[PDB]
Amino acid sequence: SGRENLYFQGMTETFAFQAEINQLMSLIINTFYSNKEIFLRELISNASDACDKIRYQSLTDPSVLGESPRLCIRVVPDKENKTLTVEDNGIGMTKADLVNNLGTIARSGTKAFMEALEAGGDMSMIGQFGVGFYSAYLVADRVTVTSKNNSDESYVWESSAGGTFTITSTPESMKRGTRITLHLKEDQMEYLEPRRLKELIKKHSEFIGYDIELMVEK
Ligand SMILES: Nc1ncnc2c1ncn2[C@@H]1O[C@H](COP(=O)(O)OP(=O)(O)O)[C@@H](O)[C@H]1O
Ligand SMILES: [Mg+2]
Repeated sequence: SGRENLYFQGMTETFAFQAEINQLMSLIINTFYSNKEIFLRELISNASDACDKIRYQSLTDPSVLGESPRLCIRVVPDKENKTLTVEDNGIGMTKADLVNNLGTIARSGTKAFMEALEAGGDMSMIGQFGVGFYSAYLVADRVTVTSKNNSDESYVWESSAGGTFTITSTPESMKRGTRITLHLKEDQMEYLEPRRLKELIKKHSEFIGYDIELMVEK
């Protein structure tokens, strides 16, 4: 009468965020900040880290790469849907990884980061406080993370920073890796511009050891 029923189509589970993470998300989504572009660097850094994980695993067991051995990153603007997406074919996240690493496990630097912000600290230091992912809310009102790890099924994590996130699964599903889609806020449409993205990618990617392909629309 669940996943095994002939008529089953999918399931969505709702989770609350760890208290400080919720506080941080409310702070980020509502704050005024004049250098919001740093969100892109955080997305690319996470893609790179995920590619490193599978790359090193592949040195002992090449079979982990399956049919996608060429590790790379894609940046996908979508003017029609008002979304910016960052895709990788890195290690991917299991259902547990999504629930644990994206909202429920406490990050020791969460409190210190919010305290730093009030004291005149730099929002660009977000990554150094171990909460880089949440910078997406500087430019987006909704974030959708689709991920597939070799040891699990594909799942979709989603949140509009309202105190909860969802985890969605379907019987059929996404190759290994992660796709992070940001639904941009009304005044953040510049991150859909090819020129703005090309320069921003070049700005914080001389150190990234993977090809970063900017997908052109129209
Ligand atoms: N593209 C991705 N692929 C795999 N795991 C990811 C990805 N993006 C984020 N994560 C996970 O979310 C966690 C939190 O990301 P972040 O807030 O940037 O912290 P950090 O990179 O310092 O660990 C990461 O540690 C990782 O487990
Ligand atoms: Mg990171």
